[PDB]
Amino acid sequence: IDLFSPVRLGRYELPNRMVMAPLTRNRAGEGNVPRELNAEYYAQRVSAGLIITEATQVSPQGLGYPFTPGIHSQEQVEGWRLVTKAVHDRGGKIFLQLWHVGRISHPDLQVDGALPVAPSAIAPSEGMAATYEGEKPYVTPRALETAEIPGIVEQYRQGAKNALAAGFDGVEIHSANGYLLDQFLHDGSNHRTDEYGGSIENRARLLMEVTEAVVSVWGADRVGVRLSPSGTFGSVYDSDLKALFTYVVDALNQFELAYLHLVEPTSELSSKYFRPIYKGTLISAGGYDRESGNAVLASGDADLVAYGRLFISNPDLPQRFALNAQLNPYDRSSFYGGDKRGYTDYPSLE
Ligand SMILES: Cc1cc2nc3c(=O)[nH]c(=O)nc-3n(C[C@H](O)[C@H](O)[C@H](O)COP(=O)(O)O)c2cc1C
Repeated sequence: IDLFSPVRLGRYELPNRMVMAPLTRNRAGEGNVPRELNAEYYAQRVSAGLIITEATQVSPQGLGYPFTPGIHSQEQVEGWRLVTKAVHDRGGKIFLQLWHVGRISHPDLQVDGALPVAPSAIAPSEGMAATYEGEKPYVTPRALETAEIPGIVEQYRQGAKNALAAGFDGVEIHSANGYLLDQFLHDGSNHRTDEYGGSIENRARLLMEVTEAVVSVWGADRVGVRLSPSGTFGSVYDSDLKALFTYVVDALNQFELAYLHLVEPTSELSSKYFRPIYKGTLISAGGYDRESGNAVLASGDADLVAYGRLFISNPDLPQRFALNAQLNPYDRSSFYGGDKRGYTDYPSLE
């Protein structure tokens, strides 16, 4: 098995084991609606065995950065249909990454200056909010009421139904990188004393409920979950990160989702640790190249290998890797925001 070998992923037969990782690009149109430029971009990358979209908010409440697309409105459904059609016209597979930023936002990004919501009224210790005006200090978020938790689950349920209507092949639940679900999981960011805080089971409960709701919409073989055991991004810490992720990964084996997507870490909490704990398909991401991607597949510790930055600058990464060709350099300055430049103008091979 290598990067070029076919693989089964839930209800699909993919032609290779290379995944385009989810990548926020901040290039949405009016009302956070995807646009023709975004469809071009994903279409250029269809040689990935599977594309995961940029994180996509399930509500205005759940947005935390400028110009990110949503999946809550009919207009957004119709914008994403541009993307699904473009990808499917070229025979590719695409899953939409369902997002809620939780506390990683700012009143200036919120309608009417509402506080961001979170498991607890605890600001991130580190970093700054990314507002339309520039960076600003985070404010303390508002703790969700217990009777608000159903509403959160419904945002994910409706966003999953909207993705389905838009023509995606599936969805990925973003439970990584210090966003709302991950803020629930960590006991440094979750100090609740209802059934969504306290024990590890309780801190994992919102993720389990969201996953159950999303599976009911799509079928489990069209649903993935992404987590970050060694992920501290978003000022998210926990006393026993291992045990916490050891039960969360063991609780996802009862949902039988298409895959579990892990951000790799040095911390023990790699795919080598989780392989005997998870019982499905594993996608591994973070810092891979061609050599290291083949290696992790050779080791048996992961089934697919996701690539982020190299997919930004190499739309035909799989062919470049096959032919041992040189890659285009990536320009970090145009990762987040802007126009076609550093987005759709990186060339495939001649
Ligand atoms: C510009 C950029 C945007 C990203 N946005 C997302 C996102 O929307 N959702 C997510 O789960 N991770 C996001 N990530 C993390 C990547 O999915 C991925 O794990 C990382 O890029 C893989 O490492 P690599 O770039 O070394 O391949 C982002 C990373 C970068 C550099």
